[PDB]
Amino acid sequence: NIINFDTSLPTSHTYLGADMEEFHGRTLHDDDSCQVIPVLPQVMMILIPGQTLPLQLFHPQEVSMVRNLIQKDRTFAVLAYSNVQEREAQFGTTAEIYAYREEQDFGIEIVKVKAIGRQRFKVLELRTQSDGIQQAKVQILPECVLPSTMSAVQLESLNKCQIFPSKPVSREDQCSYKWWQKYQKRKFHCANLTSWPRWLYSLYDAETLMDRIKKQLREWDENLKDDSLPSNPIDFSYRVAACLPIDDVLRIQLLKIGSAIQRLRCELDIMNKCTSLCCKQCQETEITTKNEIFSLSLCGPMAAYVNPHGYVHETLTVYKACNLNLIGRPSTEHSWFPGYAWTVAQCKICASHIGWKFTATKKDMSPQKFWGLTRSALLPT
Amino acid sequence: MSYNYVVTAQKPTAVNGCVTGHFTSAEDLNLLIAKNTRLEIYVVTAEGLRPVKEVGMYGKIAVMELFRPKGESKDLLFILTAKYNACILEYKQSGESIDIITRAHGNVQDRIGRPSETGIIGIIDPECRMIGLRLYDGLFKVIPLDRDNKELKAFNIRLEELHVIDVKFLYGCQAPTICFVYQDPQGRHVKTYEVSLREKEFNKGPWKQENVEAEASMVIAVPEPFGGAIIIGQESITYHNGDKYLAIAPPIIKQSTIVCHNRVDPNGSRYLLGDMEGRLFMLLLEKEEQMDGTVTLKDLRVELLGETSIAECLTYLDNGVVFVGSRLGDSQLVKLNVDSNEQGSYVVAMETFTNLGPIVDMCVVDLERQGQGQLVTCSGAFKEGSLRIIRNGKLHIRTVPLYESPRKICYQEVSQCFGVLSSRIEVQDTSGGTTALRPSASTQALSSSVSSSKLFTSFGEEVEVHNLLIIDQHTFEVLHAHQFLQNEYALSLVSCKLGKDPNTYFIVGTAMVYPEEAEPKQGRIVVFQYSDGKLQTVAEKEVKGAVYSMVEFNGKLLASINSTVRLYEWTTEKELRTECNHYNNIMALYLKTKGDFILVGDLMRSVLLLAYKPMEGNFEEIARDFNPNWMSAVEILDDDNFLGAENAFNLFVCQKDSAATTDEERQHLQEVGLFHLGEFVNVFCHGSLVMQNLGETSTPTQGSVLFGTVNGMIGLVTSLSESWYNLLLDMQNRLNKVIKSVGKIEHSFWRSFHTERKTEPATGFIDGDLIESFLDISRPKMQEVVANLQYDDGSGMKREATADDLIKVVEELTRIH
Ligand SMILES: Nc1cccc2c1C(=O)N([C@H]1CCC(=O)NC1=O)C2=O
Ligand SMILES: [Zn+2]
Repeated sequence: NIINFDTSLPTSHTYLGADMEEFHGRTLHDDDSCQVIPVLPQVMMILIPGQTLPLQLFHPQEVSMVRNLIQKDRTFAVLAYSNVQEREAQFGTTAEIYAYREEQDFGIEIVKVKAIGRQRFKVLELRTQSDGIQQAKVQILPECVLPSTMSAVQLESLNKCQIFPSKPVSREDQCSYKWWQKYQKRKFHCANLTSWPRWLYSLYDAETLMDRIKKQLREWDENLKDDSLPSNPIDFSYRVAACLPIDDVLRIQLLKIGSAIQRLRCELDIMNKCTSLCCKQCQETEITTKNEIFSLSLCGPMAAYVNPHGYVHETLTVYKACNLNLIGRPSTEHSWFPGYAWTVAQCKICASHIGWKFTATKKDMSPQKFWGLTRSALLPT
Repeated sequence: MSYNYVVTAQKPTAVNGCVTGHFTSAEDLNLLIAKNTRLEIYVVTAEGLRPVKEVGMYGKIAVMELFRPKGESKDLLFILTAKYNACILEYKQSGESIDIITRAHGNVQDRIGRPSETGIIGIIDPECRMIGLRLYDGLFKVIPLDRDNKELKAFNIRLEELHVIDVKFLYGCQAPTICFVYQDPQGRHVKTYEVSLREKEFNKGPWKQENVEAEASMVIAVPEPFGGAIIIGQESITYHNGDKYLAIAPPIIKQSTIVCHNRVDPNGSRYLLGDMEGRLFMLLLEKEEQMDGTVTLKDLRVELLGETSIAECLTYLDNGVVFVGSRLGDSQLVKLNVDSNEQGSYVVAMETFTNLGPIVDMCVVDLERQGQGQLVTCSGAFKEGSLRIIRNGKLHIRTVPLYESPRKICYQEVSQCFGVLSSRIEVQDTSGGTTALRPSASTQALSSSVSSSKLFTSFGEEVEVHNLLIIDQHTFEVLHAHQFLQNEYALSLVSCKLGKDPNTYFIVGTAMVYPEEAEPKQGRIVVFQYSDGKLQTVAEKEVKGAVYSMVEFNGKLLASINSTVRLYEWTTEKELRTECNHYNNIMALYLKTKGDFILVGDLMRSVLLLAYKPMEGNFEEIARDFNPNWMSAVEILDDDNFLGAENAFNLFVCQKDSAATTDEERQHLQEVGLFHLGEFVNVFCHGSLVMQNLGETSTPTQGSVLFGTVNGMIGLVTSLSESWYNLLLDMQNRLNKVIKSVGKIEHSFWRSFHTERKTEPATGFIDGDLIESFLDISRPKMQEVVANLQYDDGSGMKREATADDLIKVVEELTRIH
């Protein structure tokens, strides 16, 4: 099922605004060194690079910093806070501004800005400024890319038999199990010179790991092959890491890794060894059905969404969610999705403010089969 | 703070390129063999090959083609190094001190750009108008060649296609022409460009792009008067000339594809083709057509000649003698007699040059009466694997062929027999069985056995069947051949005694592999016990994972199942028992131990250290080191320093600083020494080739670690005293201003730490070859070598330092190998 809804509008966040002032992206950094960057407070979320984030700011100090940044380099630091609060952070990710809008209307501060992370860095000490926008020293962490594992011992003879033909058709049986055997037998042909077999080198390759991740993802949900999954291992790893339902400590551990292959192996291990989900205070929940989780968006099952009253909020698009209670009529005055009506779905035991059931609005839609969860009270077990 | 000393004992013998041309003189015919860091110039005669020179460059040879610019009497030589140290060498006989002067030198690498995935390609215009290269994707580098060009300035030219398979210049054209095949989603095509030097840009090719077979790999340029290029694929050998087009699909070359070639005639009427399986094809061109003075092809028949060593680079010498240069086997010199035909084979062996590599695993054994030591290696691969014995008393090397690839080795003494694993190729016949291909050493043993345990396709596909051989140390004949179950893969092998038991047990760790699943799920540890010429399975334990490497602890057995390091205790009931576990974040591949220190590595450089506290009985984690690189082999030099190899043929030494006053610094491993060895290291093992006499005061060297390499050279890395390192560093930094290397490549470059992302100067390592080369330098230059060395540190200085004292110093370091 595809429930006949375009999944590119929830990524653009139409509800936030319409007449956006687009900012063209050109920005990089020192490339393995250090810099200094303003930090926006009142935000607590680890931002994997490539993940979109919308922001809503009300106090004068941060909006003044926003205008100053707009008339400057477009970058601000979001420190990945640990479990302990009160500036107990060591790693942060920079954020880039690609769209801005005032929409002052009544007017207190009122800013309509969406941001995406670009790079990773570490903080030595958190310098404090009395203005309100603390600035920190920052060592731009490296992005280490590794060459092919077979390039060290490669023969000068069979150098030419290393560019394989493209995949046969796409996403078909007997065109992958048959083709991957030939791929492994031909690409890693010089594995006999070293003291290790071919499959061991296959465990530390880039293409095979990405194919396995893609197969697992399509086993989860109906993904249209190359539905905005970049062929580059870096961006693919970042996107898949962003779209997984994992705790914050494991996410910061993934952020710690600086190499694509190690990150992919660790992520594969994590989502292979993670099956169950919990309701924080509650002992257990029906959300354990990790297999039955589709993605009603182009960014994945998870994305960053904002509320009209403050802090950014997290979501999880699950097909069915039991152990929940529904309160309030279905309303869509401020909906995270254009053609959906949101209903505040509370819990059944702990009664936490987690869950949002979406009902039918049109004919070719999903009638009363949609939910949005919260990682604040959701933890893998 | 490492003070290590790396020296080369047996010079590398692998071959990665051979060309012929009138190099030494216009009348002689030379066979320049490019091995690796060394270059050898031979002279062909009626009897065979007569060596002339052994010249060693400061780099790895990657491109070597001979060209003859106008106005030259003898052919020059063009050599490109992996580190892009381009140079043009010219041979010159000066009396009897034959030296190779350097015509030009200069780096050609670009500041930014990923190296091509296919690899470096070197091509030269037949008219010697320019020199071509392909170093980075989409950048076909061109180096103009002129008498005034003594710096090798290169200008990039943009290639319209990124994935380029093979590019080689064409013959018989007024303007320079290239003919290359590229990869596109719509398929593979052959397209040509007319490179112009004046415009420094491409042009329109003589003949348009033509579709080719989906497995086009290698391109041969046919010389005059035919013209055009021959595109050889997995199934067909084609020919393109624009209007003309010939293609044939013989079934003989169907089994394996062709990877190497070399012309045999000035007009290219016949050709040579080699493949991985190891058979020498013989392509023929029919030139009987002659319409109006032009010559065109009529037939592309392919005729097989016979089976030789596994080809890496061929060459056709005079009088029908073909140098079948191998890389993973043994080099040969076959004769193409078309009149013998003993049974249908056109090739007969004449000579055999020893080729140690590719070494896979090693052991040091005193096979004589407790005298010297003897590096019993596991050379070869595919059908040419063999056991080599390397003594020190020039190194003498005797071969024991097995016709089967060996993986590891170990030497039990209380049964005076060797234990070597093996892996031979078995073809899947359409009957459910496993029929062999050739008589291998596993099927010709005195006895045999087949493992039978109950604890748990297509006709044409190949399946690997593993064996564990037992070889006597005297006759070197196979005595028994134990064979594991179907789809079982042998990884580890250790010969050690366990617990209080008096016997010596062969232990083999195996991990089942299935095509369906990616990583192994269940493995097996089997404990054999050789006695009275009969292998018996005393014990058998199953593990949910893969057994990657194993060692012994003074009566205990240690194994690394998947990502967990496990300790096994040998009980009195002869059944392995688990004692303690340590779940690691990495997958433990290498286990090297010394005392209570455990050096747990992986394939991604993540060196991790462990210490086994006996009072508590569980592992404790001491040191950490994380850095993304491909670590090849790791060895523990001493109680503190750990040695290993990593990407770009480098050597690194890590040191743990127990003197640090903070816990944050103690839990981290410094990088003290980095070195660019120039070889890929496969295995490390303790021991030395020289008699281990006490020697009263011994020598400045202390300790001994040997390493084997893919190219097959034996090195001896040791430790040094504090002042000796500074003295040797000063001597080495003064030697660079006396000796003149070939190509002018600077020593610090050929030894600088190299990586695709970062390069730093080498420290903590003394090059043993540069120091050992001092004894060959002429006496008058020795005065310039040393003038203020401050020779003694202990008890005097002798500022003058004379000249004879340094000779004694170098000889003491040379005596170790
Ligand atoms: N905590 C509050 C408080 C008031 C209103 C809303 C929320 C909230 O989370 N959303 C979501 C509901 C889900 C949706 O579709 N759009 C929203 O803004 C609201 O409208
Ligand atoms: Zn609850």
